[PDB]
Amino acid sequence: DLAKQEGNVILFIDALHTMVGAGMDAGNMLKPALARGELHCVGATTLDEYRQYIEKDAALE
Amino acid sequence: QALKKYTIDLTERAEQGKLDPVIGRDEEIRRTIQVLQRRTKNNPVLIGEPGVGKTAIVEGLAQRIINGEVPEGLKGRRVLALDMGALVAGAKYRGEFEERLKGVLNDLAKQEGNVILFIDALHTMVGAGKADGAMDAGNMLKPALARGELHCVGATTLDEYRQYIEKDAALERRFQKVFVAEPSVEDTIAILRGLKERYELHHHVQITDPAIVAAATLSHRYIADRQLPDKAIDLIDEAASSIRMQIDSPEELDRLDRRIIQLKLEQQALMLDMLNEELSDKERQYSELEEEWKAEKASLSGTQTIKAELEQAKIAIEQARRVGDLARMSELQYGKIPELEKQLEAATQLEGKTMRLLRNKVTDAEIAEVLARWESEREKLLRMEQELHHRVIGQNEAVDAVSNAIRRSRAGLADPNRPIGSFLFLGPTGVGKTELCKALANFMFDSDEAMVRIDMSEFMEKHSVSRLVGAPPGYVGYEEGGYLTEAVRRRPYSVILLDAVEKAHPDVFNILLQVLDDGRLTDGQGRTVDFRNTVVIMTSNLGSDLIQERFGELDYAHMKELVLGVVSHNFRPEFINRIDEVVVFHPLGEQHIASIAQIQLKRLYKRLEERGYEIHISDEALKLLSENGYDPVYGARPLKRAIQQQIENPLAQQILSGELVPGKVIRLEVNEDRIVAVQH
Amino acid sequence: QALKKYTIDLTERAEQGKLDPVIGRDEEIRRTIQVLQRRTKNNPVLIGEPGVGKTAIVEGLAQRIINGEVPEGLKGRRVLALDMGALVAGAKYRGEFEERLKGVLNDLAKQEGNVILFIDALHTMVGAGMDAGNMLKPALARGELHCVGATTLDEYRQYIEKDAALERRFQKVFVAEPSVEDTIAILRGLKERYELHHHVQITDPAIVAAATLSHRYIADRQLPDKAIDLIDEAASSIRMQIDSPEELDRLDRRIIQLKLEQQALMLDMLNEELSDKERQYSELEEEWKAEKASLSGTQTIKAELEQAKIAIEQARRVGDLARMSELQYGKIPELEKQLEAATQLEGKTMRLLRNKVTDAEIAEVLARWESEREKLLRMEQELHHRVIGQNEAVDAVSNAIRRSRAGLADPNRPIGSFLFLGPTGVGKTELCKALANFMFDSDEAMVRIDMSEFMEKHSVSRLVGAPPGYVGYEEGGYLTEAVRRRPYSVILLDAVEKAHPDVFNILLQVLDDGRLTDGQGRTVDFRNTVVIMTSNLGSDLIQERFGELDYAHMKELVLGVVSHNFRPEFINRIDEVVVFHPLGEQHIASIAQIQLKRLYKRLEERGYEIHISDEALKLLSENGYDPVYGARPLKRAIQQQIENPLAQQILSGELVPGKVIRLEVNEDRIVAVQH
Amino acid sequence: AAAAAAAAAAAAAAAAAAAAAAAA
Ligand SMILES: Nc1ncnc2c1ncn2[C@@H]1O[C@H](COP(=O)(O)OP(=O)(O)OP(O)(O)=S)[C@@H](O)[C@H]1O
Ligand SMILES: Nc1ncnc2c1ncn2[C@@H]1O[C@H](COP(=O)(O)OP(=O)(O)OP(O)(O)=S)[C@@H](O)[C@H]1O
Ligand SMILES: Nc1ncnc2c1ncn2[C@@H]1O[C@H](COP(=O)(O)OP(=O)(O)O)[C@@H](O)[C@H]1O
Repeated sequence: DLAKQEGNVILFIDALHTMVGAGMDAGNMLKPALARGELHCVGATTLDEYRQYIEKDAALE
Repeated sequence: QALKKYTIDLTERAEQGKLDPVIGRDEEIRRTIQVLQRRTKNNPVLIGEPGVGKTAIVEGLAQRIINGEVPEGLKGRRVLALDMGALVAGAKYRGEFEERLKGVLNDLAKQEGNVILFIDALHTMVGAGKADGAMDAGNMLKPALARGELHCVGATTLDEYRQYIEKDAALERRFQKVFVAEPSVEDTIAILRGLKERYELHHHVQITDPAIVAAATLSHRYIADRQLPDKAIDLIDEAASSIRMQIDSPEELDRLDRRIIQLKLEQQALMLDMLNEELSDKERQYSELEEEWKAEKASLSGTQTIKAELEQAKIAIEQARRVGDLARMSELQYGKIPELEKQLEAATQLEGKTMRLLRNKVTDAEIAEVLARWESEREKLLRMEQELHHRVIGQNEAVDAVSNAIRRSRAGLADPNRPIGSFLFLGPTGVGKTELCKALANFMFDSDEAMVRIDMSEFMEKHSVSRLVGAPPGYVGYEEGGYLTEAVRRRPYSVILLDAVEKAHPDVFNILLQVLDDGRLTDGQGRTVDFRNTVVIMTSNLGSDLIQERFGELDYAHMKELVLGVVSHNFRPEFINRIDEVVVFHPLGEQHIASIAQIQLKRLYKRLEERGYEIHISDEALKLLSENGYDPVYGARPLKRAIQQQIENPLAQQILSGELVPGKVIRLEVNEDRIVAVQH
Repeated sequence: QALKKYTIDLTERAEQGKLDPVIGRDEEIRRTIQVLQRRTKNNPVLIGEPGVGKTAIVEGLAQRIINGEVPEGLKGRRVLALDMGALVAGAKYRGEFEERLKGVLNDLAKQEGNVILFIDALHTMVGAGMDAGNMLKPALARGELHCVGATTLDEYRQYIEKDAALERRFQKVFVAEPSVEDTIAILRGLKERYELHHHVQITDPAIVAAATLSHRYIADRQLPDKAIDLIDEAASSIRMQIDSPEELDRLDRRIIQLKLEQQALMLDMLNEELSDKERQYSELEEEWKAEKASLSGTQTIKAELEQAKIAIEQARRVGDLARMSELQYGKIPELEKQLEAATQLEGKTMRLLRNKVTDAEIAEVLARWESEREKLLRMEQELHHRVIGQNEAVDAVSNAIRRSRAGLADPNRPIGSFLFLGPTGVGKTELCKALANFMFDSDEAMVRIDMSEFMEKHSVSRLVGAPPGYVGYEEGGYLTEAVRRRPYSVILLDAVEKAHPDVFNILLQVLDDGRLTDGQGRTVDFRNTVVIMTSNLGSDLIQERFGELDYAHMKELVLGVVSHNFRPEFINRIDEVVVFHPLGEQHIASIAQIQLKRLYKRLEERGYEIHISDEALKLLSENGYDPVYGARPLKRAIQQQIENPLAQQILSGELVPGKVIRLEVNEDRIVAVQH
Repeated sequence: AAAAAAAAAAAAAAAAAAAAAAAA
């Protein structure tokens, strides 16, 4: 559905680690749309997850 | 096919031109291909820094393949990229992601080294692919290490390679430390010049090449983490989107629109008027500016479309160079290139006629705006000389002497192998010495905590160099680093005070002479840190008895010469002659005392404003504070405690007494030996 | 089937010839076979630094099993290798490592005493989470497993002396380091494999030269591995240089540019010039194709030579009679002689080029990643490239260096043993710097020791090394780290006369042994370094008596002075005490001129064209000159009296880069001009 | 359908040491 909306909807999901895993589950499923540019989302985090769960995966840099 | 499932063919994207043209690095790619067609140790890995076109090195190799700029053994080969989470899209069971992976391995067996895959972050693929009742890519492709169906390339950082790769034997002896160096300023500029037009296409703007080189300059000067061309890319593209926002503005439109809707509200209420006519004038003005805005938008629209047409013509003539059509080459070149360039510049000068509200050429000023949202020599000189007088009061001889020293420092036409600061500051205590160090930090190093306070008074003992510098352990200041050298290893951009050099030792002068000659300095741990970005300051009190005595009715130069002779009595003159300048701090007599006591009175007034009080001081009270506060030996410290006692004890004594009312002029009248606050 | 999941049939690989025909080491292989046919404790470990090819030793054992050189307990076995990191890395929870480990043991018992196991990183298996050694404890003990270790001696003494079951459920087999000549024969065995892979040929004198330089200019990597890397990367570089070409690119860009120019012009002349350049490009292209066809034929006949060798080895295993003599006496000499015909043919035809990798390519690979003796023939000239005067000391030092690298005296005695005297500032330390520079590497890539300081027992405990359980321990003495991190440098001893005489005992142990025992129990050798001791005892004796007095008798006079000072045992072990006389006023003026040279170099680094009066140079040389200290007061005085008024005038906005800046005299000082 | 099974989750902590000089 987000693909169908075609740039009209702008996503915002903070606490981005939860998108990294949400109980394979979410990071491995969304990370295609992340590393394809179809997603136009906005992140928001504490500096702790920016050191831990963001700069470690330089595949998301 | 499993190759069609979750693999990213870089050769296909470059054949489609989807990858960006990578410029330079030919030694790196050459040595990479040296590592490629080896018999053993056959998988390279790009050791570098996060963000440095390591991915682009792989894609530029694929571009050299599509261009045929490779040896024949690499011709016909396939550069693919395998994604992890693409394979982990629809598979969580007992052996289905791993089944996909092994089928990809069987397709590698189908091609037999024809496909040369790339997967970066080998250490991540080894030490993070956790699976339940299932495997990773690391230990399933560790067979392909010792099966030869894997000529793959890697990319990592200097540390994680050493963590998770160098420790294994097989993951050692299949892999090569293909180091990648930090690129230069100008090569980065050249890549920017090559990829400028792609951004001008995407962001509908124009880019100034002086702005390119100045962006590279301020990025290499200021931006710490980001790297090349990463910070250059981000500055250029963020400024491009900024100017794009400025395209989708204006502001006087909003001024006039709020004005016309406000006067429309007023005239709708008044239904004398005159506001029909005022509204008609402002609506005509608004419509004129609106049509001007739409005309400028149409001008930039046609300009950017024909720019994209020019780049598509470049793409088409490159396709003609790959394919080999005959009339298409000369036709596309001699027709399409000069006419579209000259009418693009005709549209450019048409805009430069009509760009009233808008811009498209990203200037260096725009880059400075981005960076402030994110010149040097004479401005630093003049503002330094100005900022000397503010915090530190007086000492104008020392002001000018240290100004000369900073001038000869930032000239750099002295010995550059000497460190920046070499200073002996003579005088009594109190006198702004630490304040001078902090002001020097405040403007040269532009902050407060760019300093390391160490006195040499604690270092009369024989173990000065050990605790100070770094030692063979058994001590305390080893796991801390040390006192001085390892705090410069913490703070390479700092100012060094050395108080009480009269309390010295032979392992004080000698370490300092290695500083004076070198800057780089031998610790115990064996890792010298340079001092040529830092300032070294000493102070003493040896001839300061004479400074307290005979500053009155004597000059500055002959006093400095006589006290330098006194230091030559105390020290060895070969020690004290590598210093830039030894200066003298006079005793601060009256007005310096009045000023600094006034500073403390004003911050006291500030804190009682935070309470809500308004206090004025008598100047006779200031005179008694000048008498009670200054001593010939110490200075500011009896002034501090005298202010403390003779002000704050009756003051808070009466405020807590509930005697004083907020909002009165609380005049600090004098007692016989005290200060009385009155309520009027 | 975890064997399919975790192990590698090396017998399959060498059975398919995938592996190295590993050469030598037969005593150690035999002792491993001794261990592998015991009743209990059936596990050898391999102790050696990584890169000595312990893996390859097991590989060659497997090739011998392929040959069947083994006694009657090993015929039919299957050698399989295994990592621990393949097992540790899947430990999410409790009990996931260990299901894998027990399933491994179930496959091992399942094959019923037929599989020989290999495991490297034994010290890894110590720590995984009890974790690993205790599950393998019964099969290591009860003969139902034939584990083979591979680790390093430090990790042995760190890890394997802890668990006793980890000790005696293994057995030591020492692994040694391969020699120079054995490396040569190894690479001779490895030459044909490389020449098959990289499609080219190899100069075998360049191979032995690569061995020489691999021992020479490499410290970390060792054999076989470093020469493997050198020859592989050089062969790859040559293969890239062959598989390109540059003049073809120049000619192709030239002809397409002149083609576009002639297409624009349609006086001409450019059809003719284009046809000439196209003809030359076609000649170069046809030469390139002829070279590539010649190398293609050479590589095919080389690969057929290797296949004939593999076939005659298969005949040695199987036992065909006429096939042996046929393949040998026919196929080997004729294919080698026409391979040498191809060698001389490609020596003729590769022009634009070579395939036989020479030692200059080795120098490229090495210095990237040879006039030493002849520079030592002109070493006195090298030392007087930078330091003027004191010719005799230069000569004697060059004599010592020639004796050193010529190797006449005791090699267990150190290279340089020299006490230096006279007044400083003339460039003794400058001599030390340039000596280490043109001798070995660099000016300040050395060690300086302030022996003015050390006057007592605790001072000796400092510079020697504190005994353990005391103050100054964990980074040795002042000396010991300084030399152990610097395997090839020069030791400097300033103010030897200020020391307490007990440090001379440490100096005597240096001069005899060269290995010196610190407080940290490890000897740091000095035999590959130079000790320089310096002093100033007979300074005024020379200053008063240099005038028309010789080198030898004045040396003997101040030597007698040192005999009044120092130990007779100490002056016994001295090679030579040079004089270090004060040179002259003009030579110290010339040293000041060289300081002006590096000064003008730094001004040109700023970018100024500045000249000087020679009278201004004389005033400079007379500013800070003193016989009592040397040129260093002259150095700092000239440096101050230049850097202050000149950069004062520069920051006064007077000097422009690109003007005639003559440093003219003042009445006592120097002014710069702008013309 | 299945259930999210509970885990085991082995964890670990470490130690420093301390070495001590003598004055004399
Ligand atoms: N000329 C001056 N201008 C401003 N404040 C001054 C001046 N002379 C002395 N002071 C003040 O005197 C007080 C004494 O405090 P300190 O700064 O610690 O003493 P002093 O400046 O540092 O000399 P030392 O180096 O500490 S002995 C401080 O509040 C100084 O700012
Ligand atoms: N007898 C030998 N004949 C030929 N080459 C040998 C011999 N012994 C060792 N080598 C070489 O030594 C190289 C070292 O490779 P490795 O086997 O990985 O090193 P290692 O000695 O096993 O130590 P590690 O832990 O494996 S790096 C091999 O590639 C061999 O070619
Ligand atoms: N000279 C260059 N040519 C092409 N691209 C470059 C160049 N320099 C930097 N880049 C860009 O920098 C980006 C970061 O690449 P890289 O450094 O591999 O990422 P990371 O450091 O995260 O691994 C790449 O996308 C690349 O396009």
